[PDB]
Amino acid sequence: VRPVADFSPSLWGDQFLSFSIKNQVAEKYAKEIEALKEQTRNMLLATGMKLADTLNLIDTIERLGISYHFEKEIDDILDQIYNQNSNCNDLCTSALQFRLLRQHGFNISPEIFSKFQDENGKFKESLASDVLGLLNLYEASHVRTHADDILEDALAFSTIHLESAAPHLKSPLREQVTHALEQCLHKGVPRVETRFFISSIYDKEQSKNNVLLRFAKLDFNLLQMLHKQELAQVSRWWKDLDFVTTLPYARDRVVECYFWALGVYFEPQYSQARVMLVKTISMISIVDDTFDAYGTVKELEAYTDAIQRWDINEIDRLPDYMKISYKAILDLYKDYEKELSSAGRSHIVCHAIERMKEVVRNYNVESTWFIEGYTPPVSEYLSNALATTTYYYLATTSYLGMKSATEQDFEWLSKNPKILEASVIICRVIDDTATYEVEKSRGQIATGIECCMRDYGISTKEAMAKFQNMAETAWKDINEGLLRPTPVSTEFLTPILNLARIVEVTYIHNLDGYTHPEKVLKPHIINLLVDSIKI
Ligand SMILES: CC(C)=CCC/C(C)=C/CC/C(C)=C(/F)COP(=O)(O)OP(=O)(O)O
Ligand SMILES: [Mg+2]
Ligand SMILES: [Mg+2]
Ligand SMILES: [Mg+2]
Repeated sequence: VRPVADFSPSLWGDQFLSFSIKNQVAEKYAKEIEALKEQTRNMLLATGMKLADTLNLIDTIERLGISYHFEKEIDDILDQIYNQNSNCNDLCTSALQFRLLRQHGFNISPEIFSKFQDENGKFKESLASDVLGLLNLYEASHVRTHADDILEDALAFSTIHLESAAPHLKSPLREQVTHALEQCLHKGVPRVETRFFISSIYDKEQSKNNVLLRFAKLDFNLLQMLHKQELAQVSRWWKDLDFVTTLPYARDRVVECYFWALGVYFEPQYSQARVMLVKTISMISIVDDTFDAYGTVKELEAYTDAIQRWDINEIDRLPDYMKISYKAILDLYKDYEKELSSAGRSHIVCHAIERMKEVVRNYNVESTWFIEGYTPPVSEYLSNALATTTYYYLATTSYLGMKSATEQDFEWLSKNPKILEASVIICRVIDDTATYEVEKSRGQIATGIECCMRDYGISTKEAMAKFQNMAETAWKDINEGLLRPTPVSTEFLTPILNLARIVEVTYIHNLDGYTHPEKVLKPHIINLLVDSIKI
């Protein structure tokens, strides 16, 4: 016998199965974008700009999702700002300067916020009537590190007053503030925040810059075309496998998986990386379902071993259905090796593989704990549950398609650097807070919050609160890990960051976790992969 198949079909159908680029439009957009690209550049390279105007300019270009065209110009400008470390005396500009620098690795001192606090060390209540200042302080409070205790109350301060003033603010500011209170910029998925900013805010700004707005809308729509091609290509791939019929117990969420990959990196140069990444997320999805929604203690034990040995010869050692899965997994990695041959980078594929073996080992342990009704101590729980988030694995995977990834980068990653650990913790801890009830009602007493309660002898509330501070501490670690000098180039840190951002966005709703599939993601998928921004 097997467990009752619940998982419902993909509410997407074949919307993405086939998409044909309109080359006429693509070139038209590309061609004009090129022009707008140079106009914008000259805006950045312009001399005699005030500090406030330069920062607002960088900020706007970043929120518009077009800053990836000016990585160097923006860096040079911020570098120069960091060194001359001149002091503007208004909250708004100081909080912005602080955020932009810190997000870019410049360890600017949080001492810049001293002039805004009293002797006691708390923010001057007299700032409560400066909305723009409160807003930028709010966004800034989210990039603090363990050494920014000066900003310990910045979040509660800016929050309370922003909530209070919001109802009477003019649009789009009102919407910008309300949105920020629901999702800070630093911890949001880049494409999602860019889509919202472009069409809900900047397109309605009275003072909007038309060149920047047009540039932003065209670029976003153009990249979307690329994304739709990829998702189409990946959708055909998923169809050929046909697990929907061979492995009926498995969920069909390739679209949701693509969204995840898109959140890791959206730039066109990462097109190959994205395709490779989504294929892996989809594949490891089957394995998860197989472990906790179908396979028996005995089959899983054999599956785990087959994965560790990793050789087709083991396929016969597995039951018929696990053969479909297993065979598909091996071929996938064989495809990766073939894709990287061109650039002679097939030798890194093994790193992703050892990470998958790790995920499978821990899944198996997870079920063994389930079967025995074992409720481990938090430490033992995390030693296993961290890897089952698959984050070490996805992070490793995201490097595969990155042309610039070197063995050194993978070596650094293999040691579980602090920035990656933090990202993993955030996923684990946020998931456990969101999926406690459900898993608890299925006998999964080896669930995070559970272990925490028994371990510490505290209520479900104190346990979730404990987990929140872990997520909080973890975010501080991520922010610290982005400060220069970085152990690897920032290009390889951003994906870890983005993985954590995906977490915050997929479980924004702890009030139910909200059926991850449909709810939560559906809106974003429609906004990033279905509807183009109306010009
Ligand atoms: C933190 C964890 C482990 C999962 C939720 C967040 C993540 C990283 C999702 C992507 C990994 C995949 C493809 C799953 F199927 C994950 O499986 P499940 O979301 O249906 O749920 P459980 O494995 O926690 O039972
Ligand atoms: Mg599982
Ligand atoms: Mg599951
Ligand atoms: Mg859980």
